Amino acid sequence: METHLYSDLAFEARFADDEQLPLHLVLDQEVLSNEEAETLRYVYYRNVDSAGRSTGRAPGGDEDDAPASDDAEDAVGGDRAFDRERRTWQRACFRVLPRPLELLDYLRQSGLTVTLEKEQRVRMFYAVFTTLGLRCPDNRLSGAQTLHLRLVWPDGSYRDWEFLARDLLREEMEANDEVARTDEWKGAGVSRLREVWDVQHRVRLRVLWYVNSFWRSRELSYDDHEVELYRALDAYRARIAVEYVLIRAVRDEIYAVLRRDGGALPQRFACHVSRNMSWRVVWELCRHALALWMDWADVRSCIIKALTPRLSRGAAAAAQRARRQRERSAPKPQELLFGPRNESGPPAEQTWYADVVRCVRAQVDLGVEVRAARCPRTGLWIVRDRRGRLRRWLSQPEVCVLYVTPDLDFYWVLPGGFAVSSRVTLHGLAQRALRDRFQNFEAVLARGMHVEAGRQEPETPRVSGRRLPFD
Amino acid sequence: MENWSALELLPKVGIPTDFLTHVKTSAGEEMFEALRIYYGDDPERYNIH
Amino acid sequence: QALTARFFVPEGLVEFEAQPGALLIRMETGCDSPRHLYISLYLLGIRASNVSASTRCLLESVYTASAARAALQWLDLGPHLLHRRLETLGCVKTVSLGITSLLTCVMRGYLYNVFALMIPKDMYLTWEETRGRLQYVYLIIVYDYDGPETRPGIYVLTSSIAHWQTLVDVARGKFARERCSFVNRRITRPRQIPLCTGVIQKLGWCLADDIHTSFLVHKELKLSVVRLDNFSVELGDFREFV
Amino acid sequence: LAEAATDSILDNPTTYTTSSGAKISGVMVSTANVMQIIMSLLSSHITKETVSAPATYGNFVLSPENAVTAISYHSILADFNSYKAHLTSGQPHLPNDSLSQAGAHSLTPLSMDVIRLGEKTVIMENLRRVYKNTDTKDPLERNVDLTFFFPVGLYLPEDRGYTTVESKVKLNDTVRNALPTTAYLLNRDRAVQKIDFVDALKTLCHPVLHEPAPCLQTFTERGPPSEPAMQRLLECRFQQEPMGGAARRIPHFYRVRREVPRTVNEMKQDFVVTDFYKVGNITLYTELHPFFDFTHCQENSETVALCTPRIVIGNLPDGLAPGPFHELRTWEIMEHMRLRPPP
Amino acid sequence: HPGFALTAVRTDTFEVDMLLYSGKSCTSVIINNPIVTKEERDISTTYHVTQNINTVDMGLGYTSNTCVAYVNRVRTDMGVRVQDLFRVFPMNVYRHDEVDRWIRHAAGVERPQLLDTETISMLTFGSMSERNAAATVHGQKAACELILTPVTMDVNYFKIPNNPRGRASCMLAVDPYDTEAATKAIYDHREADAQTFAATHNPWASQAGCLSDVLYNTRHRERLGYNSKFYSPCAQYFNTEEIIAANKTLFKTIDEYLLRAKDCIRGDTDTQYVCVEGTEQLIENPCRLTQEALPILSTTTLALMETKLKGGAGAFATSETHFGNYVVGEIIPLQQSMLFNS
Amino acid sequence: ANIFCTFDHKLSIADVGKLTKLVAAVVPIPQRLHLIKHYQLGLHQFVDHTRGYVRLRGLLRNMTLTLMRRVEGNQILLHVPTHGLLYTVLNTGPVTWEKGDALCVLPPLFHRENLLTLGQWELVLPWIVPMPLALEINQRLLIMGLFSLDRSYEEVKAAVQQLQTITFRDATFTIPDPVIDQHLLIDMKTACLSMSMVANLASELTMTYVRKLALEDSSMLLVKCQELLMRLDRERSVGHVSPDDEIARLSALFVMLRQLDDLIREQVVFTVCDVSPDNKSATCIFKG
Amino acid sequence: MEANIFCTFDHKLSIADVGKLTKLVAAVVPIPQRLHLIKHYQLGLHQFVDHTRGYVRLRGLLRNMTLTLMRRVEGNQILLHVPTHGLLYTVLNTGPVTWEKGDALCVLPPLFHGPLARENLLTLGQWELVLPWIVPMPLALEINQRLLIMGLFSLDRSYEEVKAAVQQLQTITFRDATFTIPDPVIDQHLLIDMKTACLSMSMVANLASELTMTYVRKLALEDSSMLLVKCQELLMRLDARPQHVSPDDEIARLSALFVMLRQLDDLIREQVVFTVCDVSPDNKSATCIFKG
Repeated sequence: METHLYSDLAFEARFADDEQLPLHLVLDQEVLSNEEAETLRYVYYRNVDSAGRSTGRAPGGDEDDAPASDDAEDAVGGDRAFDRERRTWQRACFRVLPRPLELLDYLRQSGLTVTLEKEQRVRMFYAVFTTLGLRCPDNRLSGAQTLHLRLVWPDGSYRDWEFLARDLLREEMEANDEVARTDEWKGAGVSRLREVWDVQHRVRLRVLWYVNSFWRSRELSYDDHEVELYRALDAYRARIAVEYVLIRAVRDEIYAVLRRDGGALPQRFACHVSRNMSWRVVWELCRHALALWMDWADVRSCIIKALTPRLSRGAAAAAQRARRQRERSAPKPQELLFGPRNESGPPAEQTWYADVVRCVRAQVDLGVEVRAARCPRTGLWIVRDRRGRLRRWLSQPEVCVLYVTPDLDFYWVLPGGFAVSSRVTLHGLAQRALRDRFQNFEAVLARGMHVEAGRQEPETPRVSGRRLPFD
Repeated sequence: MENWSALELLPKVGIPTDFLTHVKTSAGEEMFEALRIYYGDDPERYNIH
Repeated sequence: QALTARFFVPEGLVEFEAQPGALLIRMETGCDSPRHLYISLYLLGIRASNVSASTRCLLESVYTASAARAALQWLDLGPHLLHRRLETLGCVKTVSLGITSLLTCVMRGYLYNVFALMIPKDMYLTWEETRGRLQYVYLIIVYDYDGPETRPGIYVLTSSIAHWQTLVDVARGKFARERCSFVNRRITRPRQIPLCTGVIQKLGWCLADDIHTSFLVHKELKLSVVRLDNFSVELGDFREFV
Repeated sequence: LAEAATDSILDNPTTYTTSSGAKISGVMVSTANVMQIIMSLLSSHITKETVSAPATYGNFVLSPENAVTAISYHSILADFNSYKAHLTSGQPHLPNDSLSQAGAHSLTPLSMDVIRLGEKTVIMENLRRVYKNTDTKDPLERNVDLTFFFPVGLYLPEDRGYTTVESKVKLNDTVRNALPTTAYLLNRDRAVQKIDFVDALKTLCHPVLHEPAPCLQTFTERGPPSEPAMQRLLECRFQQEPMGGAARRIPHFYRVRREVPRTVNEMKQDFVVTDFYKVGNITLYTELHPFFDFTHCQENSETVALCTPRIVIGNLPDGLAPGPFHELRTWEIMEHMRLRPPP
Repeated sequence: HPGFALTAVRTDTFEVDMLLYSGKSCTSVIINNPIVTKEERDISTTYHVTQNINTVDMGLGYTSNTCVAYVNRVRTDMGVRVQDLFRVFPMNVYRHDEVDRWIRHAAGVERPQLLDTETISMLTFGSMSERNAAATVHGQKAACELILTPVTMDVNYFKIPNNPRGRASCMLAVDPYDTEAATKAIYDHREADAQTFAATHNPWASQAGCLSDVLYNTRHRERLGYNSKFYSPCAQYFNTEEIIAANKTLFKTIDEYLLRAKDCIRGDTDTQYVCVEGTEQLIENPCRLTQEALPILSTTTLALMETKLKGGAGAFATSETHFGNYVVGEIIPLQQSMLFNS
Repeated sequence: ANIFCTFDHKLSIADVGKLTKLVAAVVPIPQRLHLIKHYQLGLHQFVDHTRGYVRLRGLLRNMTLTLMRRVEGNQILLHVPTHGLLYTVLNTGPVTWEKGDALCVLPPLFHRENLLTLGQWELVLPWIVPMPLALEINQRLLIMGLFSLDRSYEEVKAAVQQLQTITFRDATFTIPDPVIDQHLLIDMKTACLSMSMVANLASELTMTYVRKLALEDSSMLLVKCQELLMRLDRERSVGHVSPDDEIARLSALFVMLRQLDDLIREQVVFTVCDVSPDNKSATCIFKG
Repeated sequence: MEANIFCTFDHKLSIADVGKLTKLVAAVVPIPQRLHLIKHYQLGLHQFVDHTRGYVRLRGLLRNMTLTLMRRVEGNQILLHVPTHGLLYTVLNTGPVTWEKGDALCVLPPLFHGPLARENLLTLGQWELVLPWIVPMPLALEINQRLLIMGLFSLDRSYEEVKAAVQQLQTITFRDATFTIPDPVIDQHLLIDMKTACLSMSMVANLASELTMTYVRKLALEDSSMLLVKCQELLMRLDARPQHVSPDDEIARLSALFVMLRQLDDLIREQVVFTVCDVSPDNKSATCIFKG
């Protein structure tokens, strides 16, 4: 309850500058699991207008609209793009209620006088309360605007949901001593409760409309032009396709290098072979596996998972340091005899991500982590599991595996370790799309964590309902 | 930490010793604390400073 | 060891308190004629919002004299600030009856052979059931602001918490209801102004085994009280918190 | 008991001896009641005699050289002059130790009761005189505790049914007699007390039993075992599929002629009741909880742990709750419902 | 009958008479003339006198030994009043409120209470949440801890002294300081139990991560919100850290046993609370050293109880079996000795 | 715990009589050495024409307190009162005492008969007054500090006239102004500006920090705080910051709070229990 | 109750440890219970010091803990003495903080210092007698103020800005020493302290005298000085008769403001334990009067 009232007050206070009006949201077991509600850290929202422009980027177009050109030094814009995307995301005030309840009875049990048209009880196992804002640049609000929602957990994981205004405001705009605002807020209550769905129709969430909300009195105007919504739809189509065009670029690169090398594939992963195995069946299995990978590739394919850490601010400085450390001549004897010990070279082991596809039964695995090391006696690659165990799927004749390196080099592998190698071409897309769709969350300080960065994580806060409420 | 060379050097008194278990058994199980044990003639007691 | 002083009071105040172990509080009358009057802790309950209706009726029936009625009139009639008109003097140990009676109070006492402190059930509370070996006791005056009558609370509690700041840290939890109503009155009424919500005064140290329950009888109207069977006194100041 | 104690380092050759040629080797001390029982039971072997004891404490005093060594080195070597003289003389054997050189030559007679145990003579003492009318506890009145464990609601197999008592007791054929749900013990007095699942209910209902989270945490931390036998137990893959085409895509699943691996629960089912607990059962490492089953599975080509709740009692494996037990429990249900002679 | 069987385990304390033997001149007692200190006041003068006693042991091996020859009382009731799991874990609640209240009704328990802040626990060494009973003719309550067992558990395990968890964990058998071998012995299920060569007679108790492990191992209990003042008979069998610490050479293990491993339970309150300040004597506990629990006379029907009570002396030790009804005999003829002293 | 004090100056019969007539008054000495000179005895060593009354309070807080009862030959005997003991004390302020009250020590604001003068050095004793009178005097002086900056408009002068006279039981005191020649002395100005800046800085910072705390466990207290802040902003308005700037503001607010700690926490020094027409003297228990 | 406390050790003692004990006489050690007889495990701060639970938690525990002086220590008998209020005692300082005459002393968990040793003194295998710091009022209240400012600022800020902010804030110099806060962590304890601070600041913003908001600006129109230049510079980042005046209203408003300030003040103030009047010219010990 208190989050909605406080958010109304806070948006009323700042509407002079930001011109955002508040929208109160309550979410249940349909959007997030009970574990995710029990362990939620931050809730974030971002507004995108009908032109596809985020609130926090220059109106006339920005340099992020320019493409990125695959180089790790200027890694998708460096730290400045990260700072811009940090600036565009805004944080809301939220509460977690872990015990089962129904909103009608809970609000009646509170001081708020609900006045809905019919007394249909809506039950939920747990409630997370939040209020998000959507910006009208002037007194006019547009129905083609879309609002993004993000839930952030202490592990840095997050999930993205986006919905447009005309679903949020389908009917709301058509319905048009001293007193403390809390008193009249409780005595005026709420009467209309609607369900909103994400554009992909994947998340259901509820919106509450308090009659004493300050945004009522501004007599603001609302409209939804058809061409405006068509623009919103095509911009959304442009946003959603990033991973799929990246996968198609990988496909076309694979086919191009397979054509270039005349089909002769040299070994790159160490595995014993036999001259009297039928390799024609292996080639046809490679064809079928490649087709299946083209079909079942998802947003969590290895190429996107490897692109994601490249966008973090540490990448650019790390790329500079690594290139400077490689850009060295033979060391002079003076530095060897005197001074500091030599800079540590790149390690003999690496962390990789891979996609494995099976032909015997329809099955692929996408977010697979693998560790790569070079076999000294032959100079070829050896794939080890995260615990150190050897990966045997190389021997398995029904399996083809695609590997991607941290420096965006990818190996395609059929049985026997004979491989197809090429580089990922992120040239195809603007910096804005890569930087907006995927980027690691960067933590901002809150309760229960050390102010000194890099210290060991204390116990996870874990506001919970299985225990007696803590105070 | 107990000065073993002093015990080796300084004059001791004779007693009819009586350990319930075997002497080496009690030494291995360490029925006592801080046991010096060596085989043969270990010349450490000679160097006095 | 103990330090004592002799005090004079009218007979009406003594009628309920005759058993020695009662607290003695000196109230500051607004009028200059009875400028200082020595009221007992029991007299605070009849204007305390944490007492029961039965005990309140008993106290109303006990006090009859014009001095006691005037003391009640002064306690109610002032501008709701109680602790600004009160100073405590410790615990009493003498019996000297008379029309103008004499009673002696220990401002600092540890009596060597029974000296006890008498607190009523309605006024008594404890944060922790885990009785520590040594307990300090405190007097808290509570100020609600819900209505123009400004209903006050008068508490005496024993606790093992030694540091005052942590004691306030834990007291602000239950008395958080004070803070909310205080802010509510601050917004709702722009004209009248408050000072604080609660005040903490420390007087004493005693062992948990000294905390007994006992009965009191004068005017035959029975009262149930808590008895600190070997309490020693050490007067502190009135210390404010919100 | 007297033989178990070893001889002391030192010997004061004259102390604690008895008239008519007896040497005391030990003394027993116990509460007065135990001593009285020993007196009465072992009457012939006890004797009341007069023994010689030192009259005064043996005084040990420091030499000035010892004082200077204590000041300078915080240490004391008693009988320091003896060590000095024996080092200068070159004799490695001392006459006596520093402790045994005190307390002799001052014997006095006192009368006490003694017994003979083999070749030994031992004194007996009862310290009632010290602690009587005193408020301090006698250290010989110690407390020792024991731990008792007993089962309730156990099931003997029906196929191995046997009785050693039929001439002693007979029971009505009511199923409640056949399937036990109670146990009977004795109180601190010799009286019968009854324990039930109903008394246990105050423990059974608490959430900690129904929370498998710590169990799953420790089960995940250990990880899958590396033993080759465990590798066949590990390989189970569970995959969700959309239900849109499930009505007609049935032959496609069977169209490929490849085997389907077993699962941990199904492998757990196929053990005999007594064979279930033996070391040959490889599935025991997953049986951490009655109400919740555990298993290892493959997810994202990585091995992960899984915890699901056993919703109904039927999910209990055959070795933990057999079919005959279920049928007898159904008979008990019928007895409660007055349905043992069913329609 | 629910689909599981229960195993109870409880601790009973006796007040005993000990017999001790010592040899001539075992210990040399050193004494000084007393030192006197004074506190001076106007009311009275008080003198404190102090004699410093020092004991030097002149026995090479063991020169003193004890036997517990006689007993006459049980300080506990030897009852079956089940331990209150709600009191030891007052923090935990069922997620839905009404089901939690209904469970509070079903059990004889009360609303949940918050375990105090660290400062309260430092000023006050404990909570002591369970109040005293209305009356006590039977003495201190014996709280029975219940470890869940499968219904088909071999009854012969209960007829002899054994470890209630289902796997022996006596560190006198393992070689000292071999922590890997000790952990394999006490927790590994790929090798036979050292006492009975089955892998385990209770898979719900004998291996790490089990329900009884998290219930009664203090390592897991500290993770939960639990009260440390309440004594637990299972703790001596489940505290892995203490068991591993007790894995030592023979004589150091013996010293740990008779000096430092002993228990201490309060004697003033009617429920078994652990002591702190030593005003209560340390309690000897052979069950810690042997890491085994003893069987007690237990019967599923009153018929066998009648036929065993009606018989002559020594009939309590025998164990009888029926078509499913059973009785386990007491290993120690205690239930007749306690009459005998009376 | 006794201290002897010797005069460098030359005493005389009537001088000694005036010295001894304060038989059991309290004198503050800077630090407790066994032997001290007469210059250290009293507040005369601290006062000047530029400072103002506030400093004498803060310096009295850290200056050791001491009771005097004797006149020996060329030296004076002093006794340091200890906690928990009871002592005989004199009434030196313009107030009359009553049993059970608490006492505070204040710089003297009104006065001749106390003046033991030797070489233009004067034995200026502090004031012993009950705590309510001390609070009232300090509050009225601090308020009169505010009214000095305007001081021109007629109603302000009427208010200043009203503050100057304070009435207590059976007495009325003519409290002097804290400003001379229309200038406000330096510690008075410093404390007044520190208090005003504390209030002003809190007014600005409260909104940002109530928002930052609201992202934690939002509660009724923060909602009411936000409502009061909007109310304050609405009433006042009708008349992304760098971390180091924000930290500078916060540290400045906290240090400005620290400079004002001396006057807010009026410390108790004695508690009285004796009623007397002999009112000159009273017996007290010591606190400190 | 007890004027004497007897602490005894389970371990056998070496003469080196006995010498250290007899050197540590007159030092301060904390006790959790204020009891007759305690084991040596519950003596000192090694019991409570889990560095994961930061400085605020240990400060909160220590300010509730009671204090005692050291005494007639001998072989396996410590005999600590609890000081009573008002008497004159000899106390030996153990931290590097310089003590000067007239300062009031406060108890705080030890901070870091330059020689980086931390001196793992008195290690009885595992137990290690960690002893608190006794600090004069300015430095100790500086620790408290800097911790509260740390908590108030750090919320909703990225680790990069916070890195420089803590690198400047964590380091304190007092009498030309160099200390730094061991562990700044945002616990519920500091969060409740900040709740109190925010409420107090809101109240002082609300009920303050109307003229005290503008007194600074009137003085700025009146005066121009370095102090006032800085005062204006603070307020500049957000940048005649009063129509009415009533002394009673101002009196009541300033009384309320003083109540609010005293509420906010003691979030930083520490209850003084000792006041010094003596110093050894080697700063190794001082004579003090105890406050309770």
